Amino acid sequence: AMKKVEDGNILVFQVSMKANKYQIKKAVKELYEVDVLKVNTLVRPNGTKKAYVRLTADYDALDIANRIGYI
Amino acid sequence: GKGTPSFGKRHNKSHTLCNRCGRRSFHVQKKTCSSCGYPAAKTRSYNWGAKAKRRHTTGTGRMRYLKHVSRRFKNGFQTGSASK
Amino acid sequence: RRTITAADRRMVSGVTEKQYKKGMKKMQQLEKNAINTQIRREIKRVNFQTHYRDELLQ
Amino acid sequence: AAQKSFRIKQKMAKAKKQNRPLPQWIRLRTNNTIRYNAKRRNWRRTKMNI
Amino acid sequence: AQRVTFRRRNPYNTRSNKIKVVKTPGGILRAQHVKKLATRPKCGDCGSALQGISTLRPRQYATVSKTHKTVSRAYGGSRCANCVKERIIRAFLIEEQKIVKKV
RNA sequence: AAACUUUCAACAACGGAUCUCUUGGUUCUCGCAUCGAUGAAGAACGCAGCGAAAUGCGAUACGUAAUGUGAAUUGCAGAAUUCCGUGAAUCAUCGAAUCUUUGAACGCACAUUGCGCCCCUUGGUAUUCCAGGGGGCAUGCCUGUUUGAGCGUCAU
RNA sequence: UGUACAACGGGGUAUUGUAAGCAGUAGAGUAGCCUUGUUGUUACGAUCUGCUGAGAUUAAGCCUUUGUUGUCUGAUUUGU
RNA sequence: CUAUCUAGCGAAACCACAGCCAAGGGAACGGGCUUGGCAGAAUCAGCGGGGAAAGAAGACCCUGUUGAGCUUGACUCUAGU
RNA sequence: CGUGGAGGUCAGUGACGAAGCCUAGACCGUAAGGUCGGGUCGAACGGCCUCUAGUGCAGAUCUUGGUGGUAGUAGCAAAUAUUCAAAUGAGAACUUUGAAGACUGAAGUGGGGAAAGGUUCCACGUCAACAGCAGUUGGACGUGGGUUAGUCGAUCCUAAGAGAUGGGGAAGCUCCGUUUCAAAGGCCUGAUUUUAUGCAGGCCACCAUCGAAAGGGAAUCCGGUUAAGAUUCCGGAACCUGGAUAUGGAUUCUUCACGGUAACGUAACUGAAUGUGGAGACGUCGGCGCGAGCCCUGGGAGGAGUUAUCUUUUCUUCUUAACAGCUUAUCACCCCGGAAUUGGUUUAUCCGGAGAUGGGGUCUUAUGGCUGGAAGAGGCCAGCACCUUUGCUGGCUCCGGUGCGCUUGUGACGGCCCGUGAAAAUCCACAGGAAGGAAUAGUUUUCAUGCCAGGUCGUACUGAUAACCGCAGCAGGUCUCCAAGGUGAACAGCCUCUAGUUGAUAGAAUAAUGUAGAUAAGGGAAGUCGGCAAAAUAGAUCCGUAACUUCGGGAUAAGGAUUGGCUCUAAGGGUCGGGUCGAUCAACUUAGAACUGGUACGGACAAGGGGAAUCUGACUGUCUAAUUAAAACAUAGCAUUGCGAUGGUCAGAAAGUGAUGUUGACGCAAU
RNA sequence: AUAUUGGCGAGAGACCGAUAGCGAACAAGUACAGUGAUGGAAAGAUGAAAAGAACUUUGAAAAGAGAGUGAAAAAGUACGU
Ligand SMILES: [Zn+2]
Ligand SMILES: [Zn+2]
Repeated sequence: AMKKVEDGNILVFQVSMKANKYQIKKAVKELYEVDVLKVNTLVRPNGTKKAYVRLTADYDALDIANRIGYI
Repeated sequence: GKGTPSFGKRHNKSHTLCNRCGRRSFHVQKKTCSSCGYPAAKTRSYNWGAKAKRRHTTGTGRMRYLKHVSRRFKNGFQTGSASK
Repeated sequence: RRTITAADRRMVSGVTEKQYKKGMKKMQQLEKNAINTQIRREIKRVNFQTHYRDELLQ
Repeated sequence: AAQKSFRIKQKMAKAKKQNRPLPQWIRLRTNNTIRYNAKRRNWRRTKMNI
Repeated sequence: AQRVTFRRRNPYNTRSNKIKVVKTPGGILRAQHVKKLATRPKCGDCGSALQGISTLRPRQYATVSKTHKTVSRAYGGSRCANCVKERIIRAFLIEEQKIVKKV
């Protein structure tokens, strides 16, 4: 996932199974003050959810994930 | 062959999971579970299945609410603030 | 850009590596003992066929 | 199968997270009778009938 | 790169899961999935086909213009030209015979 | 003659009897009457700093609040004198709350994490479109309110 | 440490059936030349002829050798 | 290819104790008893006389005051019509 | 005599060792049994008088548990087959790499998938157990990573069918029935904002719902990328739906286009209730035509291989997506015209005064061509550098041909039927003419362009001689797609290329008896119940073929001959000048003649034995899954019986209930 | 007044004492089988205290032999006798 971060402009999250690609969009628009453009979700076989968000250019995912604290 | 071959043609279920007991008993050509008629309101139970009436009856599970009533009766079904 | 492994996770929670090994070995052994017992205690009435046809009359 | 439901997948996920050994620190407790995990399951031996 | 596969999960050769091989820019064969052909619109009277009317599939008729679906006449798009001729002669001749019978 | 076979003893093995034990049963007796549409019993899923279970519990998730007790939990790590105190604790007590998805199961359906409708609200140029949040929509029956029907029927 | 033994090689005997390669003025007949020919001549052309009873194989449970090369003290047990 | 010998791996059926014969008698056909003949460790491959060889509380026959499937103008009743 | 427990008692024994257990050590007792010593061991146990029982085992094809002899034995033997060196490691017949040899041989040991399984996928570490030998290996063990969708599917529709409501039955759990004997319902203008309705202003009489990851269906392609994912991601290029909305263009001041004889056309060009029509929407076989992909093949630009000799040689790359614009056809249709000396016409016999032939045109756009996409991508080759990142540079990526070829798609036709070969959602159009509208103005959102959004769940992997089921890592069983070359009629068999595997416990030896496969002198069914088994015959071409017959067959009847290789001849087609002969392209088929050989030649593979008669069943077909495939069953055909619906036959516990019956005696039912 | 093999809380037994007694003294209606209805187990004890064998040495490693803990390894998690 940390490859898709720095290669793309992507973040990869674990999200609540009840969420629907719209709540996710607004959550990232709110908490981290960015502007996504594309979400791709899936369910992992541990019964959790995974969310590949793609951030617009003019937002760098490395600059964001360093601000968070997982690089 | 009525055996070792004809066990090979066994790849489509006549049963799947009931939403009320959670076991593979829901006949699907007809839509009735064989251990608790699910669409039916009553749970399947017969007094010749006295073992089955232990595997499903009260005390088997959590008893989320019913575990507390003997505690509540003893105190008289009181209410309000605990104390000082 | 990595710090963590299961080994460093189980170091704090008691067992170190040699004790993980010495625990796994006996764990496996006690898992195998019961298998030897189950085979012994089933071997009699596993071959007990309800409707064996006995293809022999003449 | 591949074209599966979600109930099924959710149960399979549970069965996955159940398919681990016993954590070794369990065995060091003060009054312990648990030596191994006896509810263990693998696709070769026992099929889970869901 | 011969000996293609399907590209969807219907391995059974119905009318929906037909294929056509194509040689791509990679120089390999690949199976592209066609969709079912389009039958011509027929006439309401004589039951023959219509001349001037595109042969699409039904919900594809919503995306195209009015000219691809009609023709500049009275029963255009729904009836044959000669059926109209037979529909006009009849109407004139009847209504004139009744006049002939009135006076 | 030795090997071999047999018998007995010692020691060692296989195996788990006997002896001793026992937070378990079984039976008798005494007392009490306490499930649920204010959503039961039961089920599915999930929850711990490191747990697969059993026990507990529900997105406030081996638990919160309150009351009493008055310094532990302890497998490890972590906390630490808040320890002459509104305060430790997998403590006890329990009268306040939470209580996922379900289930008589209640919007319709359910081999689907499927499809709707009403009200309030927010955003997107938006009474109509899309999305988010909150609250409702089952059936039978009763008492009552409201509206309406029937040359059944009265007076005018 | 020898008329020793073996691995090879050689010779005999035997079986098969006349090798690859080369040559040919053989070779139905077709295509090229020029005299138009009792083989006129050149190219292909299964095949045929000569070298060629050749070549191949030959003890693995054949015979022979007097050539080449090499080998020849490891272990155990046994007493009137 | 096996069988056979070897390295490794490695079950089962069956089993009163067991395992040389002849005649005798005997539950009337003995591996054991009685009288005789005889008799020498340990054994390998085969074999198919024998062990009234193993498999299966005979299936045929009979008895049972045990049943069942089926038939009929058997006895007693019955749905329906 | 003895055992488990109870009441009394010995002020009983005992951690200085109770109970228990071993003891070819001792004593007593007829005996059941009791006592003692030794060793072991570690916490409770006894004698006596009495009470009380779940009280004493050699057995029960006894119950449970455990262990033996046989036995280091039977035996680990189908699936053509393994070998050398090295690396790793404690250790290699079995791991990895390389070299060799070989197999599947495109109806596969390949590449994907449906059910099903459930993380078996991938990596790192690892060998106690599993892999019936081994193991450093692994579908095992341990830890972890991993499945990205507006376009694929589910979701939506309905089929056979299931199933509530209202109602009716039933003691009742529940049953009938599915629009029925129900007051079964929303939707739009005025009323212009009170939007509650006065009217409106009328619209069938509908009326649940579930049900197909293979039917119906709104919309997607290329390249690249990962340890493991991808029509999902990256890049580029597109489309559909639902909404908003603004300009351009079109049309209009005589409000809702214009042309064309016509079939019809165009960038567009109001059209409500209602009604109608179409698409959705359909069998199967046969041959003919057209296309795509593949196969075959020529020239050229590059690379590799062989080369003692020959080979302008053998192999190999030379590609072009969805989408979009222009054009493109069999059928069908329009205009002019008016046919027998009847013509046109297909492989196939239909078509024409209901207007053929002919001349000129219209449409459908499967499909094909050109261009955009798209060469910038991908591929082939050469060249320069580097563990930075793995890059950079240059060049070529072209023009053709052929066919009873293969698969497949599709069209126009034909045959077959006492068989005539799903529905619904959904979309569109038409008739009708409601209502409405204008001048910088209004309609245009079916013209072009522009703006926004497109949710939820599945998505890894196998799909089987190791991932499913069969007690298992079983020679069994389980749906389907793609499909190369040669031989040859052939997807047969045999060999091979791409791709994949080279796995199945091994070594040595070669006795009997066996399993499987072959041969056999002379005779030739004497064997045997019996020609069981095996053999012989076997393909193609030519000749020749009986009785009997339902006249269709019998029939490959029987019975004969030929078959190779090489050199040749001939006929069979299309182009272009000659036929009111010529150069040229491109064919695989047929016939014939010579020559030739150890008389061989369907040379391996493949591949019918034949005939005369009887019994029986007409035929094809069906059954006893796992002892009987048959003369039995069925069958068409023949006949009989009941029944005219208030009905025949059948059902149901009953019902305002049901099958035949979406029926009606050329029918249904029963024999 | 009577009933009460169920539920909640209490007290007891001339009862069973881990093949017994509830099917279950333990993570038992568990694992597991079967399409499904349903069927349905096994399995208790180291020692007072883990002091659970530091260290040495052979071994590829398991493990071994010495040492050591302990009252006792004739208690070494395969552990009461
Ligand atoms: Zn159920
Ligand atoms: Zn018409």
